[PDB]
Amino acid sequence: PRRRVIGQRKILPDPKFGSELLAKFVNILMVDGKKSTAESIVYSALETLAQRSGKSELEAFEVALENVRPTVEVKSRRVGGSTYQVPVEVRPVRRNALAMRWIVEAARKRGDKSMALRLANELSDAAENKGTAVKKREDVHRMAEANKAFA
Amino acid sequence: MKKDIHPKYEEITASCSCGNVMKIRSTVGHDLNLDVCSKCHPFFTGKQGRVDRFNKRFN
Amino acid sequence: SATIALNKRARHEYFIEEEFEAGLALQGWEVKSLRAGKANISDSYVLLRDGEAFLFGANITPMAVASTHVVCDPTRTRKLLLNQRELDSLYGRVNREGYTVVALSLYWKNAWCKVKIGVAKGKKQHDKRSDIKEREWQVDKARIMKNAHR
Amino acid sequence: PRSLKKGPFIDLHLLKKVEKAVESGDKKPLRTWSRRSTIFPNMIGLTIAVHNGRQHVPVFVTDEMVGHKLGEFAPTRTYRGHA
Amino acid sequence: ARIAGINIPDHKHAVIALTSIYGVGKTRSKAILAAAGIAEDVKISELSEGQIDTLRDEVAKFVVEGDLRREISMSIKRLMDLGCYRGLRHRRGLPVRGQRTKTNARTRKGPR
RNA sequence: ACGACCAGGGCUACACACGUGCUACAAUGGCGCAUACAAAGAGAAGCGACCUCGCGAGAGCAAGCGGACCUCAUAAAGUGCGUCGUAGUCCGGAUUGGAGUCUGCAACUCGACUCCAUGAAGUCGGAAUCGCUAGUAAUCGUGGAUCAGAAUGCCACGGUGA
RNA sequence: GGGGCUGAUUCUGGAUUCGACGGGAUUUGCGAAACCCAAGGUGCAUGCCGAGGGGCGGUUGGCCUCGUAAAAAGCCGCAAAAAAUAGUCGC
Ligand SMILES: [Mg+2]
Ligand SMILES: [Mg+2]
Ligand SMILES: [Mg+2]
Ligand SMILES: [Mg+2]
Ligand SMILES: [Mg+2]
Ligand SMILES: [Mg+2]
Ligand SMILES: [Mg+2]
Ligand SMILES: [Mg+2]
Ligand SMILES: [Mg+2]
Ligand SMILES: [Mg+2]
Ligand SMILES: [Mg+2]
Ligand SMILES: [Mg+2]
Ligand SMILES: [Mg+2]
Ligand SMILES: [Mg+2]
Ligand SMILES: [Mg+2]
Ligand SMILES: [Mg+2]
Ligand SMILES: [Zn+2]
Repeated sequence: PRRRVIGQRKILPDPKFGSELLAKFVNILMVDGKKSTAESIVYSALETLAQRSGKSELEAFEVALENVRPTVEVKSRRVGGSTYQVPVEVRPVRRNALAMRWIVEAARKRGDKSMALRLANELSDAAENKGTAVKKREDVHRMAEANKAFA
Repeated sequence: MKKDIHPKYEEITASCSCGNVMKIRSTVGHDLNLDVCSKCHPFFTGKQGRVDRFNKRFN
Repeated sequence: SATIALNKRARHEYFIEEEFEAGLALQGWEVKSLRAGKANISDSYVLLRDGEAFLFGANITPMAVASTHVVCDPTRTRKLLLNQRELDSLYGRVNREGYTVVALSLYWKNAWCKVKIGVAKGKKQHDKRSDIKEREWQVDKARIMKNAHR
Repeated sequence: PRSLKKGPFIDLHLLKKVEKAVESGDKKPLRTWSRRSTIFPNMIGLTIAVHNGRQHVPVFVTDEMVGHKLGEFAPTRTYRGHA
Repeated sequence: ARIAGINIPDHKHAVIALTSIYGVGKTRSKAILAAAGIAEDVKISELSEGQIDTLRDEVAKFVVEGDLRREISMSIKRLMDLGCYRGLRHRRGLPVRGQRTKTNARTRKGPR
């Protein structure tokens, strides 16, 4: 803001693994303030991915979230007044903070008989750098390579 | 008739719910199960206030 | 052998919000005016009346092939028209405040004469500031090309 | 509607003249201002002229009208049509 | 399952598989098929043909698919007789359930 | 008589537009029935613990607290596993249909409220885009107000909660 | 004054302004002016004599009513100027 810059409150973990990432992940996986069966959807995706790609959760989930990370990414500041979409850096907080959101923007598009059933495949996709979150990453890196000269 | 351009025309059965069954010549092959026959045609056979309900429903 | 007419001196004057593409009904002796390119859409604003829209004031001039004698009038309350599901709601839009709806262009598409329709706002107006944002954008981008490059 | 165990509501002296109408069976159109009741079972086919604000509207009762009221028969919504 | 011939997507429960059948739905059919012997949560799966057809008179003792459409057709015909408030609002083009028509009546009045 | 009284009607009008908002377009889920869990107030020309007829709206005659005592009243979203299991559909509930209850001199205009049947658009919305920095926003009720009767409103309180 | 050219981008050819408007056709329902009979309902009844009407007047020569003779109706003129937002602006 302007007057008092604030630092965030600290992190309280989630039950099964105690993970400070996944506790903040159940909140983006939370709609209407309900953690209850939202974390059942989380552990449903954690049942499916940590059996369809091998290793135990607390490391094996991180492969796709490593791969969908940005290096440089765009925003607008009116460097002209047109849509000169300015590319810019990113703090490592915001790296993961929008990297998880690029998973949930793909979670809002899948089509099984249950949304807990829906998320069986996106992290095993983006581990191999396929899917739709890597299409989002490819879009933002395409725009990054496009507007590179604007510095 | 001409010998060529007219379809196969045989007699099939036709039963109805009026007791009057008839089997005549048509084009399909299976029993044309009838709806209503000409005697059970409701011409002289079908068409041949609630004050009391007001006292019925309460008083 | 006439091209598309216009009444361009309205668009940077009023507010245009939502647009509709009418038809007409030409009333007896005065069509080749449009065929030749003689027109006057000066201050043509559709007074909604009787559920039956009219153009008034517009001086479509008589021709000279049709003898100028038993011709109709230059100005006439000419009965405009337009489809019911497009007409039958705009009364609630237009019948509130100092609004009229104007004519825009007596063009012709589909080999057929037309008139455009768009809801307007007012004239009792400091009509400055979006004629000011143009010179507070052009000069601003020149100034910031100067700043970013230079 | 009303709860059905009541026994519906008409005027006292106009019920007396309904009983006069069953007693008579006469065929006179009387100027009448009652609207807050039902077309009863035992008031079959006698004509009067009911209030509708300013004019007076004739109504003919029907023995198929023992569920409704006698207040829809007077439109006081001033409606000639739209335009 | 099968009542009055009008066939249906078969693998539902009968109590809501007869909802194309105009006349039986989410509460009444729970007793209607229970009179036959199948409850309101079981589908057509492993249900025998006789256990299907023990209902062709139990529904026929009530209002059936070909019955209710004609019932409300003839009932709106009878109620359209006189010319009351429900003799002009059912014909001018308005709702009759008694609501504000100066805004939001377009279910009866017309898709805007 | 620009005064005052009386019976009804109308402010709720209708092809419109302008707002303020609520259940929707579904699978965290409406669906199954008991279940893991509280605050806040309000009540005697009223609130109401009963039993039973009431599985339907209500109740007949009636037992208690002027209220840390009798109440409104057991929270729903939390959980056992399964159905319509991606369908304009068992979504989603509106226009209707008869059937019943209430309070009320009198529920048609002009009331909620109920039985059962019914199923129109709607499939995350172009532009004007508005609100919010932690118990905040979203989301679930519970009670007071005027009031015979009734609030998707306004008034407050409680769970989860980025 | 005679003579030529121009009379809808069809110019020997066939309008689709999908464009609410005037006239016609089809689908539709219950009132008698869209239609008809006296049985299903029912009493002091119909009409010709004669007579009368909203601070005030008129019309179908007639709409409510009346029995040896007189009191009450739907719409029109005198009048609520029944312009509601008024045309594009300032005074
Ligand atoms: Mg049904
Ligand atoms: Mg049901
Ligand atoms: Mg009064
Ligand atoms: Mg009001
Ligand atoms: Mg407000
Ligand atoms: Mg109370
Ligand atoms: Mg009981
Ligand atoms: Mg539950
Ligand atoms: Mg399930
Ligand atoms: Mg539903
Ligand atoms: Mg029902
Ligand atoms: Mg729909
Ligand atoms: Mg959908
Ligand atoms: Mg602040
Ligand atoms: Mg009151
Ligand atoms: Mg109250
Ligand atoms: Zn027959």
